[PDB]
Amino acid sequence: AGGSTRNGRDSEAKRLGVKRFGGESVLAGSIIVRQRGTKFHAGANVGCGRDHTLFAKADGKVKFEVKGPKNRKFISIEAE
Amino acid sequence: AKLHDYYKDEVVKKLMTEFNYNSVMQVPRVEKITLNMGVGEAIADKKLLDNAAADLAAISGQKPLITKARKSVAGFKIRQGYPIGCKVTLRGERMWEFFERLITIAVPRIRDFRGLSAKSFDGRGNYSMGVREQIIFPEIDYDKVDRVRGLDITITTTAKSDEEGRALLAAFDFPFR
Amino acid sequence: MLQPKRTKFRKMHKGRNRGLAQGTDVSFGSFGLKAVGRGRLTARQIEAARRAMTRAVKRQGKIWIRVFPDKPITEKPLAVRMGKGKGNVEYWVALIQPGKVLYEMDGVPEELAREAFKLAAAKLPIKTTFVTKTVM
Amino acid sequence: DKKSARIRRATRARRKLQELGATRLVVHRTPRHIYAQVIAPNGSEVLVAASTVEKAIAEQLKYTGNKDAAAAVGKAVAERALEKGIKDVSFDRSGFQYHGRVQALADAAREAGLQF
Amino acid sequence: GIREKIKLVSSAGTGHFYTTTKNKRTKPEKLELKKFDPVVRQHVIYKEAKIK
Amino acid sequence: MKKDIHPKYEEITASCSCGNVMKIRSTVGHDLNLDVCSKCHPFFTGKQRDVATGGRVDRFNKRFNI
RNA sequence: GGUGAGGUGUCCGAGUGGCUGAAGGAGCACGCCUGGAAAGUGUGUAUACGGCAACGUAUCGGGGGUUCGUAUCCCCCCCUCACCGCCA
RNA sequence: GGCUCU
RNA sequence: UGCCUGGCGGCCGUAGCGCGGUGGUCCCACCUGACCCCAUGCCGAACUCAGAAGUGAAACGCCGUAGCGCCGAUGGUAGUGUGGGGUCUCCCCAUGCGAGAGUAGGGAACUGCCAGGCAU
RNA sequence: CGUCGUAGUCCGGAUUGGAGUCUGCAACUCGACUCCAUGAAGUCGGAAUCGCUAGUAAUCGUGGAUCAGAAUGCCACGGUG
RNA sequence: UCCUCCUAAAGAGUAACGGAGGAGCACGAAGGUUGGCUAAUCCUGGUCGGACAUCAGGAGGUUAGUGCAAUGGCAUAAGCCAGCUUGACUGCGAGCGUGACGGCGCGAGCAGGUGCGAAAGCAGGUCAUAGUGAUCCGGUGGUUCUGAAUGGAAGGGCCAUC
RNA sequence: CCGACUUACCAACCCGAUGCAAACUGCGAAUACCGGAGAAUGUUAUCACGGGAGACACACGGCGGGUGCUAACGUCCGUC
Ligand SMILES: [Mg+2]
Ligand SMILES: [Mg+2]
Ligand SMILES: [Mg+2]
Ligand SMILES: [Mg+2]
Ligand SMILES: [Mg+2]
Ligand SMILES: [Mg+2]
Ligand SMILES: [Mg+2]
Ligand SMILES: [Mg+2]
Ligand SMILES: [Mg+2]
Ligand SMILES: [Mg+2]
Ligand SMILES: [Mg+2]
Ligand SMILES: [Mg+2]
Ligand SMILES: [Mg+2]
Ligand SMILES: [Mg+2]
Ligand SMILES: [Mg+2]
Ligand SMILES: [Mg+2]
Ligand SMILES: [Mg+2]
Ligand SMILES: [Mg+2]
Ligand SMILES: [Mg+2]
Ligand SMILES: [Mg+2]
Ligand SMILES: [Mg+2]
Ligand SMILES: [Mg+2]
Ligand SMILES: [Mg+2]
Ligand SMILES: [Mg+2]
Ligand SMILES: [Mg+2]
Ligand SMILES: [Mg+2]
Ligand SMILES: [Mg+2]
Ligand SMILES: [Mg+2]
Ligand SMILES: [Mg+2]
Ligand SMILES: [Mg+2]
Ligand SMILES: [Mg+2]
Ligand SMILES: [Mg+2]
Ligand SMILES: [Mg+2]
Ligand SMILES: [Mg+2]
Ligand SMILES: [Mg+2]
Ligand SMILES: [Zn+2]
Repeated sequence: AGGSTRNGRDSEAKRLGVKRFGGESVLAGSIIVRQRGTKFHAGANVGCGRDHTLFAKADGKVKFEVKGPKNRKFISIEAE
Repeated sequence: AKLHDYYKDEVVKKLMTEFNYNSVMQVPRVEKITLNMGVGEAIADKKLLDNAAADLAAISGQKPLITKARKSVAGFKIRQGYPIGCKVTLRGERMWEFFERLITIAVPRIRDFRGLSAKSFDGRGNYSMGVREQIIFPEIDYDKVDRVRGLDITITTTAKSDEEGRALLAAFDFPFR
Repeated sequence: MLQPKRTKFRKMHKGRNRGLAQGTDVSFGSFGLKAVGRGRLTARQIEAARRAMTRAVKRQGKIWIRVFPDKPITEKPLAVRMGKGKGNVEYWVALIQPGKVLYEMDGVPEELAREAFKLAAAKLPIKTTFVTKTVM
Repeated sequence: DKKSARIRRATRARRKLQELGATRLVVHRTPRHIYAQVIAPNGSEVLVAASTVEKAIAEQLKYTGNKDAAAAVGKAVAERALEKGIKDVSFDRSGFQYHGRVQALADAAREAGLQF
Repeated sequence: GIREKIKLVSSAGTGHFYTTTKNKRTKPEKLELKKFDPVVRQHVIYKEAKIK
Repeated sequence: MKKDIHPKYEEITASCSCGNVMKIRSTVGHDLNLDVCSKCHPFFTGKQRDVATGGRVDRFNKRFNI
């Protein structure tokens, strides 16, 4: 008999990711992306939350797009 | 601006000749003079720093900017933010008037003056020298002080090379050697 | 015995050894010992085959070793139940795919390199072959 | 250098008005002249424009790069904007200080009828 | 947990209070902030008092 | 420049032993009497004299005659 | 096998991040008394350093490390001290 | 007061 | 309509670097001065103001240039969904998808709105 | 009589550089002295320890022997006391 | 118990006495806003000054920084200076996310009143993700809501809070 | 003190070539998943509410893996 360990810990899964995909009609206030950083960025009719959460300010379809000189990823809401 | 007039009338014609510049804007010119006093011993007391800035304010009629540590080192017993030195930037007429009082008064008041070095031009025309003792300036009273400070002078000019600044200072009769 | 000086981590997963190799052609030297089989070698097997070809060439020529054992291998001790943490790092291996050039050699004739690499392959668990520098 | 730091100094408010959808007044300042232009919310085309480089404005002036020229420019661009029916804009200082010729321009445009 | 807790009493005569924390070692001077008082519907100076 | 923080910077006269009268702006206030100026400094004659190696053979031949 | 504590100049002994290259003491060297010694009494004291030898290198068990910085903090190696190594 | 050996 | 320049964009390296060359009527830039607006934890350096003597030196713009950066096929290879098989730590067959890297090669951006200048 | 006026000083004179004199065949190792400059330590000395009872101690100069030259040593002499 | 990465099989989620690290706070400014700024390291020269303080130029281009672990972000800076300040507001909240549930989270916008800014606007704590404990019982302030014949009161309720 | 040289004795940076990575990524699939449109098929196979449960000891096999010795009719996950 003998031994021990030191690597037993881990945290809970925060359920991040993309909640609504492209071409997918949403309501105002609908969470599109939950994320840690700004892996994506807020485009037209899309707000950025306190935790870099991307929510829809209006109603319509989700548009993923890459803009800017740095090729950053923007999310926009088309009208509907 | 006496030397500024002497530059504009005789030095520019001199250097345009001795370098064969196409344009007159291609000529060197002096831009600023920086007067540092690194006081690493003021962590003992502020008054050593506080009185050295008072001495350097008499030399150049500006209030000096008291500098601090960029980072923390333990070999010098300093933390990032301690006031550790003082600087003065001199431009314009006060630059020229200090450079006049320098090469006319203070350099002869150097103990055992025998010339400067022409190997102090930092590869890109900008000249830097260091004096051992502030009493060579007549601004400082000999009786009023107790402690021999020291400072260093850094002449930042627009000369690209090292020789264009060497000819520029030689045009100002700068005592190299 | 070859071994990494520093490591970012002390232990590693067992992984797999599937796929083809990349170090196929004789890059540096003239003759090569190419692995045909699949498996994992060790620092002992590498250093023993290096000694066997250094002695077989009488320090004539130049010998490259293309592989390096960087994977730590754990074992649990005797009379230890299967739980209670991962075992201790015991030795170091290099994963070998088919096609990997293991050793290279020049400055010697071909027949001497053949008998040297044969004495080396007799120290290796995997099946090898002899290759030469191909133009293109 | 100075041009680039001016652009960095301006490129936050330009993107902010870009997402606000704001019809935007762009000021540009030189030592000799001062420029103004009203830009559509797409940011790719203009509506009205005024400057001290125009003859109709410069011939009425002493120096093109003083405060009186800047007020004459903000007056001309405001009277042209209200002529074209553009009334509410948002002022882009374009990386300059809201001071001096820029402030005198915006005070002229406020006085002439624009709303910012 | 050296950062103790206090309350910010309205100076408008009402007993309304905000609750908050402070480091009493490093900030010995009293905290005074101008906060909204929902009873009077005005911004009123609140002052530090004891949490009791 | 700022208004109050700087010391007084006033034009005074500095005269020298060679009679080099020079008016400079300074923080001294009163007039200045010098000892050596750049005009009268022995940089152009004295520093030429001040090497003074001297000969060992010349001292030897100087001290006597054969 | 595992647990807990720990490794300091000749020795003992302080010291658990900021003159602690280290107290203090004993010891060692020098001196002084003694006919000589001891015991005394006073005075000093780590190791390689070299720039001229001023003061940085270094070393708290060895190796690694981080914090601006470690004798103290942490990590591996060991070495040693106390406990457990039971039931069948 | 106490103070060893040679 | 042509040329040049400035401003605001689109696009985000085939668009960037480098190297050489080139521009001053206008524009721009540097530049002159600062009692003033305003400013410097000192400094008219910057910011700002009042200006226009000078210069295109720098910067910027333009032209050229394959030292790079970048882009980049075709074919093959790796992988893999399903079904099947073997000598089953790993592979193969039918079928479908099909990279990355590399090669040939491309390549010294294109374009919109407004204003001004010189020509027409 | 004047001077310094409590300081490492107009104290102290070491050390060192340069220029010299003399003795002596000959002053490098290895002499004494002079001149100019240089201006250390040292601000009355731990434990411990020495001498001295009157012209004594203390202090001040002088001479001689030895010796070409070469003493702060030695042996003598007087002064103040 | 909680956080971060891998394992985790390119949506989410996913276990082991699997591999590695952290948390049980801090801040009345280290928050808000307005204005401005842009590193690390190295090279050369330079009084004391030295490997290493401070100063000037150049290379470099974020290899730095983020109050703390890691990951993801960060130049429009979320990083760094200064001015003014208290939005570290109260009542609400369309609509979604996430959990068996208790619960947790994001949130434009509305009403009042406020701060900065010329203004557009921004602000309902901090770059985000750890910094925590249900109910009961009891305490404190406020509030006529209730008040065992009635008027009060005790006590209770509601709000805030320990 | 200055160094004299030479000797390569090692070697930084940089350059070229070559490998390796679950906690590396200037690239990047197949599948899977989410959403939309459209046929054919399927005894609504879907969702909501309500009545009643049982069950929460799984096993092997294929594939992708952790651990173990790519040992176990071993163990722990995903999927069938
Ligand atoms: Mg028993
Ligand atoms: Mg005995
Ligand atoms: Mg006896
Ligand atoms: Mg200017
Ligand atoms: Mg040019
Ligand atoms: Mg292909
Ligand atoms: Mg490809
Ligand atoms: Mg190109
Ligand atoms: Mg080009
Ligand atoms: Mg006298
Ligand atoms: Mg003397
Ligand atoms: Mg002394
Ligand atoms: Mg004394
Ligand atoms: Mg004699
Ligand atoms: Mg006598
Ligand atoms: Mg996943
Ligand atoms: Mg998956
Ligand atoms: Mg912060
Ligand atoms: Mg800002
Ligand atoms: Mg340096
Ligand atoms: Mg944070
Ligand atoms: Mg209970
Ligand atoms: Mg009642
Ligand atoms: Mg009652
Ligand atoms: Mg991977
Ligand atoms: Mg049912
Ligand atoms: Mg159960
Ligand atoms: Mg179960
Ligand atoms: Mg199961
Ligand atoms: Mg399996
Ligand atoms: Mg098994
Ligand atoms: Mg099983
Ligand atoms: Mg298994
Ligand atoms: Mg199970
Ligand atoms: Mg299975
Ligand atoms: Zn003179």
